[PDB]
Amino acid sequence: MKIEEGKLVIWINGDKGYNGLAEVGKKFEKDTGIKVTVEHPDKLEEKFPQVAATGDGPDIIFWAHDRFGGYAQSGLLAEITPAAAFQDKLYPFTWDAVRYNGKLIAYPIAVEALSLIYNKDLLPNPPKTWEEIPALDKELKAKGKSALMFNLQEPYFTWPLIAADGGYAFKYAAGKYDIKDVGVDNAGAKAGLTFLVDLIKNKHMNADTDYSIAEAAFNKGETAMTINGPWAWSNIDTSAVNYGVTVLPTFKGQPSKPFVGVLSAGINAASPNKELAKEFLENYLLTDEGLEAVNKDKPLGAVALKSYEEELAKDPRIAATMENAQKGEIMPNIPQMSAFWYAVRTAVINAASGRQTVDAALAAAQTNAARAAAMDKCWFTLDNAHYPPPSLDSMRSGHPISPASLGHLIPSLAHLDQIINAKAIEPFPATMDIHGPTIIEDFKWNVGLGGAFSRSVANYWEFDRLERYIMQPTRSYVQKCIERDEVKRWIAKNKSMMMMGRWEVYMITGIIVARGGKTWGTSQTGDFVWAVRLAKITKSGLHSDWKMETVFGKTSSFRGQKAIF
Ligand SMILES: OC[C@H]1O[C@H](O[C@H]2[C@H](O)[C@@H](O)[C@@H](O)O[C@@H]2CO)[C@H](O)[C@@H](O)[C@@H]1O
Repeated sequence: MKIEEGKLVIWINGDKGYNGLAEVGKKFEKDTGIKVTVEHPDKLEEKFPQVAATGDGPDIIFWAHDRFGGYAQSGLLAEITPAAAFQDKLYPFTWDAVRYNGKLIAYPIAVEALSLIYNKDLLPNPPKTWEEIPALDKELKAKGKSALMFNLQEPYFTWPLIAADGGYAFKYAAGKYDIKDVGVDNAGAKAGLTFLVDLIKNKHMNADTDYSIAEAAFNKGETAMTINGPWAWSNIDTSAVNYGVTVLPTFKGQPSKPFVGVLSAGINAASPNKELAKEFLENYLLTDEGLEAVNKDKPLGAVALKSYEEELAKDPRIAATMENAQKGEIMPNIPQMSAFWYAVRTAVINAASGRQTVDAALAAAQTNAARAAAMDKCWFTLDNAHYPPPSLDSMRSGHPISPASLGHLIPSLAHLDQIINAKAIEPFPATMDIHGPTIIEDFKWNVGLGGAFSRSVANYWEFDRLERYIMQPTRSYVQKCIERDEVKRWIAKNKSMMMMGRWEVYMITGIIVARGGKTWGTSQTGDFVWAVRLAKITKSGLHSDWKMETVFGKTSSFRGQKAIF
């Protein structure tokens, strides 16, 4: 489904209640006429940043909150603006889970955590410790069953055992997550992963077990236990298994520490239906009846809406979910969490199969997570210049004064003195929002932009803040830009035959303003555009429609500047 004004496209993982969500979308369509298309594509948490950059993703994306901070860093999420009356309807804990740089960047839906699900008929008294599971599996293999089966392919399900005796992702200190203090290869994490590998080495579990294998085995009554969240309860209801939901087993006397996720709905920063999305999420989904329809499809856990949460609070399965959640930790939403998960996923798979030892798997995972890096760089400093920032009022004016303002078309970064569309910027359509000012760095005079800024600005200490203004050009907006007389005449100045039917232009699609308040004076202490983001618009020939992409890494020219961040 293609995103378009007048419709809503929603992405939600295939294990959630997407049919119940679609029913809420049908009611929204009945009242308003706005069609709501719900989809559950594979690997949506990885597809979203790619398709959202191209402006061809969903209007609303559902996922656990850990991914949304990385989306917010890239500016892919619209800041949600709920009234105080609506914020009072949701628990403050859930609002805190969807906060990035102080701003709310998603609507919290429900708190979810892993629990131990056991067959009350096969196992009337579940084991309280991980250590007693081998002996239990031996007795259950004698009766034609197995003790425990759960998804060994995703680190989300193995992590509670890994973190039980001291494993952790990123240490929280000084009010921040220290991305250089990873606890993936410490003694606690080694003991946890070793116990898991020993369970496989002793044939108590198979390292190839995934989500489908474990769900089918438990719902058929072939294994006495599994580990899963509330979304899986309804499938067990359909089966003939009298099941229970209780605490995860302890390890070395310590409780298993599941990573607590908060299912959240973010709004695409490039969506042209932000008001429709806000209306659907606030007035239809985040209601007793919208959440009821979703929860009846696939249970959500402890929902964020206080009214429906109080209604479901008597459910003992929710109480077990809350107990495991209290014994665990909330997931960080820092952008490095994606690298953390990939590293731990590789480590568990390589240790469970025997490809690597536990020490070698976790050591490589520690390095890859702390070396998250790979932050594809698209920001170029404006060297040998001090361009004052454009006022937010003038950015939509069609003729901003500063050369470094959004919408300006330049031959190259080295030719910011040659604005092609100077004072003739094609009007931004009402769908193209300018996202900003976004505080990306609070200066208080390694990690952060302080090093790049201090190395680039002689009077760096005289500025306290960096503010980002981002826009995303649409195909139709660029088509109107390249059809204006200023661009047509600039293209027509070509004299070469090798460039006939060929062109390239750069559009300023992002600015980062330094806010304050060799010998330099008062002019250098004033605000200025420190960095810019560019989109390269190119037509390669007659039979090729023009393409556009954000300039990453470096620019292609003589003295091609390198992207600092
Ligand atoms: O396994 C790594 C994975 O863990 C979490 O994803 C969970 C998700 O939160 C649950 O709702 C459920 O769908 O299981 C998933 C694991 O398969 C993280 O949210 C995710 O970012 C991470 O990749």
